[PDB]
Amino acid sequence: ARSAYSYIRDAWENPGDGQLAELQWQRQQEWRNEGAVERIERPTRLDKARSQGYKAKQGVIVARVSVRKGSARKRRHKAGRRSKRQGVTRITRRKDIQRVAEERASRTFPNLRVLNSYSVGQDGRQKWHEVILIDPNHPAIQNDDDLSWICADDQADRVFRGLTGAGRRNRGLSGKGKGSEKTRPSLRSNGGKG
Amino acid sequence: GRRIQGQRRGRGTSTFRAPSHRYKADLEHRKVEDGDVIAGTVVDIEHDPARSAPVAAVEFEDGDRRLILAPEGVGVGDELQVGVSAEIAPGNTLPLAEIPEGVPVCNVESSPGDGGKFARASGVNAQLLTHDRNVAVVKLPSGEMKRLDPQCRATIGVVAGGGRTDKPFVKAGNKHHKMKARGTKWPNVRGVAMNAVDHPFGGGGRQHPGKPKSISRNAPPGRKVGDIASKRTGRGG
Amino acid sequence: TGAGTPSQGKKNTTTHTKCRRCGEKSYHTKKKVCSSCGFGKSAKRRDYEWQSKAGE
Amino acid sequence: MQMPRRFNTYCPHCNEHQEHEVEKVRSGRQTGMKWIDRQRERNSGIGNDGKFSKVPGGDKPTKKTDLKYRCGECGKAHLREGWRAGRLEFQE
RNA sequence: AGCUUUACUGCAGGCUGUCGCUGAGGACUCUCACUCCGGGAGGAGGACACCGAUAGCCGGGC
RNA sequence: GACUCGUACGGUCACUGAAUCCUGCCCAGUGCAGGUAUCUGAACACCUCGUACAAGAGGACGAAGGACCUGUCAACGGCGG
RNA sequence: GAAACAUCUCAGUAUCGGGAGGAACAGAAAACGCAACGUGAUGUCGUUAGUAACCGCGAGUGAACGCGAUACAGCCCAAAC
Ligand SMILES: [Cl-]
Ligand SMILES: [Cl-]
Ligand SMILES: [Cl-]
Ligand SMILES: [Cl-]
Ligand SMILES: [K+]
Ligand SMILES: [Mg+2]
Ligand SMILES: [Mg+2]
Ligand SMILES: [Mg+2]
Ligand SMILES: [Mg+2]
Ligand SMILES: [Mg+2]
Ligand SMILES: [Mg+2]
Ligand SMILES: [Mg+2]
Ligand SMILES: [Mg+2]
Ligand SMILES: [Mg+2]
Ligand SMILES: [Mg+2]
Ligand SMILES: [Mg+2]
Ligand SMILES: [Mg+2]
Ligand SMILES: [Mg+2]
Ligand SMILES: [Mg+2]
Ligand SMILES: [Mg+2]
Ligand code: NA
Ligand code: NA
Ligand code: NA
Ligand code: NA
Ligand code: NA
Ligand code: NA
Ligand code: NA
Ligand code: NA
Ligand code: NA
Ligand SMILES: [Sr+2]
Ligand SMILES: [Sr+2]
Ligand SMILES: [Sr+2]
Ligand SMILES: [Sr+2]
Ligand SMILES: [Sr+2]
Ligand SMILES: [Sr+2]
Ligand SMILES: [Sr+2]
Ligand SMILES: [Sr+2]
Ligand SMILES: [Sr+2]
Ligand SMILES: [Sr+2]
Ligand SMILES: [Sr+2]
Ligand SMILES: [Sr+2]
Ligand SMILES: [Sr+2]
Ligand SMILES: [Sr+2]
Repeated sequence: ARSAYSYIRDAWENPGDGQLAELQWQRQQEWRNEGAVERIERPTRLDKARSQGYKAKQGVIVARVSVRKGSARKRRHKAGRRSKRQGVTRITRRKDIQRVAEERASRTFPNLRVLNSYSVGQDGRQKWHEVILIDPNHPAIQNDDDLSWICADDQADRVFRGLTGAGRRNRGLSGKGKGSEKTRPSLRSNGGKG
Repeated sequence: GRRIQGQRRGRGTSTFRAPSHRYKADLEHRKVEDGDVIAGTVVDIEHDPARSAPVAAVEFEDGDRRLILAPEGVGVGDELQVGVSAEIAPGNTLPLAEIPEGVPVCNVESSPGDGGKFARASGVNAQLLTHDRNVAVVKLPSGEMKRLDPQCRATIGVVAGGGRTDKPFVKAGNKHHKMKARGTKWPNVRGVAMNAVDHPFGGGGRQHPGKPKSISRNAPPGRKVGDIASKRTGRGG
Repeated sequence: TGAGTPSQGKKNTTTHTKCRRCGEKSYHTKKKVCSSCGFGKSAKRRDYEWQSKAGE
Repeated sequence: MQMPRRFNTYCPHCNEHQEHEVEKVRSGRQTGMKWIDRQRERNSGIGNDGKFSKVPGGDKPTKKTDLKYRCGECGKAHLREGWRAGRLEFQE
């Protein structure tokens, strides 16, 4: 039979209809008054969190992050530039907003490591994402067969090196065939042309 | 070119700032729960460095000592009141609704409880004209008819120091001393006396703007100079 | 007044001093920032790629 | 100059002389789906757009004749070299 | 190279329409988001404005 | 964020340059500003055609702006054969 | 550089911000498409090739599948119950 989780999932396919719509319209009022990174005791989208690796266990943390919507907040050139490089308004950053959120979260919890993240909506001027972080030093996690991998030294600051799920997609690594000529194994090894 | 003077202003550097650390007080109306049971006694009259006008030190019943925007005619010993039930005499403050039409008012609030915004300069005054349950019409010193919430507080009388403008500065030195007490860069070099690089009107073998002075509202900063969006110019016609 | 020799006479102000962190006489005692190692500005040590040729 | 609307001449299709009708070539409408159309969209961005920032050249004092010659029997037309002509009016 | 402008080409910025935020009953009412005033209660405004996106006009300010 | 512990007797943007006697005529061009029946005026949505969809072509509506009208020279300037 | 120059080129170079390791990164197909009765995670080397593709179709720019090699390794959750 359908799991209860499937119901949370189904509700979020359309965050603008049904009960969920009313919920968001209510919550966001509170969210807008919260800070940039708010640790929350329980995931707003349980199915999504569990699906991404979450576990109701010690050392597993969740935090909601809000980031402004839109293009790059860029300063206009202050020296000579050929027309092609004089733009300001239409320039957008190469990291998606969800990735910016993951980074702001990880900075707030220097000792933790980003496991994954997901969207929880947006209003006219900002977007919210909940990030799942893991304490690589807590024995409850060092002994977990499904999560202890994140304890290895080479997994340090993984979010800042694009090893996150949103990181790998944003780096054009989704495809294994056509189109990934300059993305795999890394953007840098391919001369930054991805 | 280089940023024009009006652009250097916005950065808020020392040269353009007001000597705030030398200012006395932000003359906002006192806040009262209700009732009006708030009266105080003028304890002294002082000079206000920020407005070149006299201000009054008042000691209120509940032990509060604060400077007040003084109307003309307030002297030491006088008793002032603030509140809905305040008496209707010069120097007292009460919501426009409690004020009788045809009476000169000063330090009028824009939004109820903001402490006063309009008519605060030397010798000026607003004129309360119309009353109502919805709007109190006031005539500001510029001649404009301003619709206000009857709940906006105001002080009865005209602001003290009237006629300050009647006397000429006579000499640069007098201007100098006044300017030193304001957020302003003085003296003023005409744009036409500058180089092309420093101003839209700079340059030329002789002094004259090199274009018409009436600039559009949409002109960007650095170019919006001269007669801004002038509906007309000159004295004729 | 000449900008040269005559204007050198007024130079009796102490600015750059021996730095607590790097030992160089670059700790600006007015700014409390070392121009050489960055002490007072950053926990990380001041360093730039342009301090050497690009391919080196 | 003047010119007959119809006259006998060689039809490269029938492969024999027949009465043709002369018409001035009317400009066909563009679709905006040609390769050049997509390149204009693809390549135009921030700043100058190279060739796509250029504007229409000028005019020669006189243009050459631009006509279609239609065979009155098989209906197929053919083109010919034009010749400079300030004006061209057909007779009938 | 600095400077100018009705040189060429662009880039900021301003004005304006539109989409999102955004809701209830070619002109209108409302309150619930949102904005502002108020110590607070509450008041003003209100699906506009701000902000994000885009479109047209102006644009040697660069 | 400066102006601003400021509020039109303010402060911003410009021109002229103490006093005295004065400061004529011109709004066609350029600039600014107001108005505007009509004309023109982008994108979204909408309508027609096209495409089992899409590209695309056209229409309807029409904001600021422009045309047009008006105001304005102590506004750029002009005051001749 | 294009014998000027705006797209293009120099070049995702110089330089800047953040971060890991002894190596990084990648990685067990929603692949390939010598179209097949075929191959079978991923780097890298040789080649494919200055080929396909891009480009005021100017100057210039520029892969991949495959193949020969090196080394080889395949698994764990979410959910159902
Ligand atoms: Cl991390
Ligand atoms: Cl003054
Ligand atoms: Cl012809
Ligand atoms: Cl194969
Ligand atoms: K260049
Ligand atoms: Mg590599
Ligand atoms: Mg005050
Ligand atoms: Mg000063
Ligand atoms: Mg002057
Ligand atoms: Mg000079
Ligand atoms: Mg200039
Ligand atoms: Mg002069
Ligand atoms: Mg002059
Ligand atoms: Mg030059
Ligand atoms: Mg506030
Ligand atoms: Mg220039
Ligand atoms: Mg060249
Ligand atoms: Mg050439
Ligand atoms: Mg290249
Ligand atoms: Mg291939
Ligand atoms: Na962290
Ligand atoms: Na790319
Ligand atoms: Na392209
Ligand atoms: Na020069
Ligand atoms: Na005129
Ligand atoms: Na050359
Ligand atoms: Na040159
Ligand atoms: Na090109
Ligand atoms: Na083969
Ligand atoms: Sr670290
Ligand atoms: Sr105030
Ligand atoms: Sr206040
Ligand atoms: Sr000049
Ligand atoms: Sr006149
Ligand atoms: Sr000295
Ligand atoms: Sr510091
Ligand atoms: Sr460094
Ligand atoms: Sr492109
Ligand atoms: Sr362009
Ligand atoms: Sr010609
Ligand atoms: Sr005079
Ligand atoms: Sr005029
Ligand atoms: Sr293998």
